[PDB]
Amino acid sequence: MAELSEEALLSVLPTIRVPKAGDRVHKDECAFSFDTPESEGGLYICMNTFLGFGKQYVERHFNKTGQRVYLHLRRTDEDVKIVILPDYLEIARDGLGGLPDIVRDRVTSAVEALLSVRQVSKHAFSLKQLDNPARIPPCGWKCSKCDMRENLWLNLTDGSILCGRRYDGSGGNNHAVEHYRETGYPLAVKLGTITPDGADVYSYDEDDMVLDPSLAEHLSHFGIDMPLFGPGYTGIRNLGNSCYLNSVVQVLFSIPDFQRKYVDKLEKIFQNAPTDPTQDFSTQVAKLGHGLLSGEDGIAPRMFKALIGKGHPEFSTNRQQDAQEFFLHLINMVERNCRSSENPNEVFRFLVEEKIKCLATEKVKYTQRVDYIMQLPVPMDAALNKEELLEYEEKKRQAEEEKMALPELVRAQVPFSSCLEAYGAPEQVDDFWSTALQAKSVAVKTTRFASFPDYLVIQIKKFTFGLDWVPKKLDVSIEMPEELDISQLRGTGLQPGEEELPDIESVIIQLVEMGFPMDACRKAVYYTGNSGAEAAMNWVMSHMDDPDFANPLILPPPEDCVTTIVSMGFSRDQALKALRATNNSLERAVDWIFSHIDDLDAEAAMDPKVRDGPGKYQLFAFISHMGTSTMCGHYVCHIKKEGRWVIYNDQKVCASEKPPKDLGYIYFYQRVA
Amino acid sequence: MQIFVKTLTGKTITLEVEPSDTIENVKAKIQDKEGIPPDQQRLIFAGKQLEDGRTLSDYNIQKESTLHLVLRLRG
Ligand SMILES: [Zn+2]
Repeated sequence: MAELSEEALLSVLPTIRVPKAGDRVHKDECAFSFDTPESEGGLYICMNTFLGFGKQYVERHFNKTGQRVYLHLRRTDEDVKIVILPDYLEIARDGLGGLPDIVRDRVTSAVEALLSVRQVSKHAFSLKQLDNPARIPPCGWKCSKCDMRENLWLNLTDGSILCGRRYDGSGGNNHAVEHYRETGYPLAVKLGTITPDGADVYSYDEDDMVLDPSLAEHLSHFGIDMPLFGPGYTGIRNLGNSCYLNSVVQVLFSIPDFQRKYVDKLEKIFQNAPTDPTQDFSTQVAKLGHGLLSGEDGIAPRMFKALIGKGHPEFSTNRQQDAQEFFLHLINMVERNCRSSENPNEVFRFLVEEKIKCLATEKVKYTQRVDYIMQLPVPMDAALNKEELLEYEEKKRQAEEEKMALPELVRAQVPFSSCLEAYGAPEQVDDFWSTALQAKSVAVKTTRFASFPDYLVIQIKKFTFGLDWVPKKLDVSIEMPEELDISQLRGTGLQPGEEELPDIESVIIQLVEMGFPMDACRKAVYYTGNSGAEAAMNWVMSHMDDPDFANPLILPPPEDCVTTIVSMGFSRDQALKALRATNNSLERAVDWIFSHIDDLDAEAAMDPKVRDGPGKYQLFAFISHMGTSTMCGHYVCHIKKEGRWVIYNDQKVCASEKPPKDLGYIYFYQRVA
Repeated sequence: MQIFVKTLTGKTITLEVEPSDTIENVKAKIQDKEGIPPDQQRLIFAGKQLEDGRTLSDYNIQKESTLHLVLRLRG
């Protein structure tokens, strides 16, 4: 005698919450997968938390949470039904007959709450476009008047870029329309809608979206013109300027250590996930990796992008971003979530040996630090085609002024051997305090590897400052080797024979009277050990010009915070220290302990883990920034898989035979066996 | 204390700093020496971006550390 629908429904009624205005209802995509109402099997919406789950995953929420009642959606035109677990009883929206009214009213109230031609412009042919227009860039526009960065109209008469209209509360600061009002210039185009196929053209005059057959030419006025499959060959949908994320993420998941942490171990991860898994780092990263290394038109990683960008000034927006910045951001995010567990960052991490030498005394100091990316200098003076480039720049200057077709592109051809040299070369440093000399002098700084990583990450420093401090991309050609021997670059530490650079009242009134500064005068009595006026006079005379640090004299917490830190994998004592160092600020305290633990462990030892190996590499992958601008561009990556090179351009994944390994930006070198 | 900043020339400079100095302070100390506007500075230490409103002591930046300046290639 089986359990009736009504019985089961009445029994978990209290777990039916009805959503409100300020409520996220995850109705469009599954928490654990990329399943959608459009997937066969549909989407199950927990009617308690409003979270969504595909058919293979609902059972996870059931078991973890107790929730039996789900609103099941299937789009193909949408078909909705209530389903109770574990036996999958179905009740339709109109299956509530005979139940008490107050339950019918609760159930439908909840369900309803969960489910919440252009003509040509009269002015297209008559349009006067003003002379000497500005050169409008491909991205990153702002309203010429306020600050707004979305919703901007380009007026086709004068090149002005101004924000849209307000009403409701959403929109712009009305700058664009007031500009039309003042001028009469009828047409504007919505910046960012400009594809090869058309744009959104608005007519202030006709109060309408309109067509403009001459758009190409009107935009041209402003200098605007309009295969692999299977596991490990997934494309990533553009989410609007997400190419940088796509490119990084594609390389990460080609690296076995990241595969083992987040993809091989996804079951364990899904199991250990909290109630809302959409908000869980490990889950989201795992979900992304799985969707790339199995079978799946590509994937749209909205959920991941939303989470790893949360609270970030750049990665929470939808504008164009730097690949290295994203990479380090995700790396440090992995670091935060992998303290005392499997840490895939270990594959990148290495030790830099920094050496100072006081040139005058020949005395040395060796310092040491962790890093993830080696920054490769690009010494322009090494360019092999200085003159071939100067004829190019002349021809381009000429072609711009005449508004003709630009010449075929030429880049400064810089040897890699030169970059590597520049990395290694000893470097002169001025205004250096030598504790040996006790005088400002000049040091010789050198950088070496105290450790070579399993995968070496290289950033080509292909940028510099131009005039008026505008950043210039160095559009340069550097053939990065398929084979890298970086062993000559291993640090050797302090050596025998090498000497180390050293480190660390009635008198005061009499000296300040004489004309010596109070600060020097204080340090004088202290460092002569109170031996009377004479000895202190002698000291200020030697040492008054010294920098402060050369002769220094030093002259309640919350429990919700503590537990948050300890949950990241630290002790209570460690958490307290961090907060007490960071004036009780959570974010800073977290920065504190991570940067301080390695030192705190050495006080524990008083009573950072890196993988070493040969510095002998093979090119594995590179991320390429395309364009001439610092401010706009497109990112793609090339990855060597199964012996053969592959380009991943957002949605498009193709075998490439001729990888442009000389135009890349961030390079990934895998260590040889 | 003394620290080092590698600039985008290649040139390494020294700065007089205290552990309690903010990043924007260090940024300002860079303008003072090099002329580089603080709004154009992005500083990297030990594989980590340094954010405004944090001190050098939050990152455990000690005497004679090397910080690196970088620029964005937006795309
Ligand atoms: Zn505006």
